[PDB]
Amino acid sequence: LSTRIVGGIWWFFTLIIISSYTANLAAFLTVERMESPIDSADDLAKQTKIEYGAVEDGATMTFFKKSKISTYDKMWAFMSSRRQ
Amino acid sequence: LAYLGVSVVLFVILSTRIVGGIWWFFTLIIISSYTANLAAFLTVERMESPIDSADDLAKQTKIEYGAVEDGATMTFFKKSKISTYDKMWAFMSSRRQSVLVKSNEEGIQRVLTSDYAFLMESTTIEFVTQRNCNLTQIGGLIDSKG
Amino acid sequence: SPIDSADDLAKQTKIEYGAVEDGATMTFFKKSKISTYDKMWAFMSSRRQSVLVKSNEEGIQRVLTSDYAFLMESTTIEFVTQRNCNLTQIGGLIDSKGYGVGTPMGSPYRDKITIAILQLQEEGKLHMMKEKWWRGVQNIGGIFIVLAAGLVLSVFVAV
Amino acid sequence: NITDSLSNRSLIVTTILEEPYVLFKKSDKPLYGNDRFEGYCIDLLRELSTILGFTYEIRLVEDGKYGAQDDVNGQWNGMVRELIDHKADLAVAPLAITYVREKVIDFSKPFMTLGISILYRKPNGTNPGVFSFLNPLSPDIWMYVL
Ligand SMILES: C/C(=C/C=C/[C@@H](C)C(=O)O)[C@H]1CN[C@H](C(=O)O)[C@H]1CC(=O)O
Repeated sequence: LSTRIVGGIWWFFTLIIISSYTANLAAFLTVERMESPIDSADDLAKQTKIEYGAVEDGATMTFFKKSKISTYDKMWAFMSSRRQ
Repeated sequence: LAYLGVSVVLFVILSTRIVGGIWWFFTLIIISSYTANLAAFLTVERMESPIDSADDLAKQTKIEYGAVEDGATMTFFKKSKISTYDKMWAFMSSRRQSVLVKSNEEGIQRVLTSDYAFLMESTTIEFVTQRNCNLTQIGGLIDSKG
Repeated sequence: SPIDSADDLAKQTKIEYGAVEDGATMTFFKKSKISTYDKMWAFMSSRRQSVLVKSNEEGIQRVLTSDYAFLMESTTIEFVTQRNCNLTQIGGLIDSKGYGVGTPMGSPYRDKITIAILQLQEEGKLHMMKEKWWRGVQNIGGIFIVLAAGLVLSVFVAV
Repeated sequence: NITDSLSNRSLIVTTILEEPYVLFKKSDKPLYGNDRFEGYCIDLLRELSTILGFTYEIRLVEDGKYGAQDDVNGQWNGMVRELIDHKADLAVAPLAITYVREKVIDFSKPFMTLGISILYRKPNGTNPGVFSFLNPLSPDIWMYVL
């Protein structure tokens, strides 16, 4: 009689452990899939984790400063907030 | 209640195969629904982005922020070299009578009371983090002076 | 997430909104440079003639009919929460505004707004006159239904 | 000065169809004049009658709006046009402070202080019943499983 209860709570424990592992793996895979491969700088606008910028002041500085497209203006805002 | 139903099954006991299939299927639907709820809760937890830079503070109006009035910080912010600092000064002017303080320790206790982001000097950040462990800094140096 | 301010409306652009026409703080939101309210003025100026209401009640009935968001003053919202229990207020008093009466130069009530109506405020007359105008599961159950029907079938097979 | 002529003068009240507690009183007799409306502005006009005692013409308007200027016109229409085209040269109107009403209205202390908030309906948010049978997946795969 006690062996049925032992098997029931063991199945319950293994099911909870497997479900928690599956949920953690699903959350990690969803974060990794949300972190898309970077192309055409609209991923650069979203992903602030990978820092970037131009080389220094000059043609690349003034082109992004004068840009009114608001993607490259957001680029200039990000690279001018941390320009040092 | 499901265990009460299982006890009813144990009281009343082809039919065994279908009641085992029904119980196993009901168990896996309950387990899968719990697993999807846990996966959604873990996904929305890991998708949280805590505010780190002033760019994070600019797009959010829920967390109030500010500095000590006439302490040369909003003098820098009203120059508005970057549009993020223009939004900072615009929120400071729109909430002039709301989130402005007169002392550094007055701005400290508003952070300790409610959700507040105090803009103040980075060397005194080292003092208030060496003293109190409940407070910290976010981001680096917005503007360098001496 | 459920809506807590206009920042949530900036995040959730699925549910649209509207405001009173002409100069009901659209030009104020045109002049405002808060980034969330920059997005708010940008979307409601893209929807300037598309999704907008003219009167106060026209936007109110839009929330009464459909899931409409309605940005207005606290006085009208505070009046209609007493009128209908189905309506809620989202956020707080963000934009400070003064509803007041203009005065002539040298009129006797010009300073008595600041004295005698201030004496009404000190005696509190201005707020209870406002008060006297306006007072101010599921899926698991379905799973249990299906499981109970299967249990009835299993009992009726089992005997 | 016209101070010797402005005394004992009739005062013109030009308001619009206000808040829904400020309307015509419900009676069989059309009580007009100073009894045309009952509301908080009417209570403030009773207070001004205790302050001034001048005769007040509480009457409706032909436009019914606190209009502003246009880009193609340049003239502030509505009640601002009423207060500049000599219907009442003294700017007396209950409205909110705008960017342009600081200079086109002589103005006084605002009696009412208010904010801008969001009005939304309260949702039920309840969908009870057997909806594992009513998933967003098609029931073609469900009868395939059957
Ligand atoms: C009651 C009201 C109605 C709408 C007026 C608009 C359509 C107008 O007069 O151009 C006014 C009161 N003062 C507000 C303002 O000046 O912004 C305006 C809108 C409101 O009720 O908030």
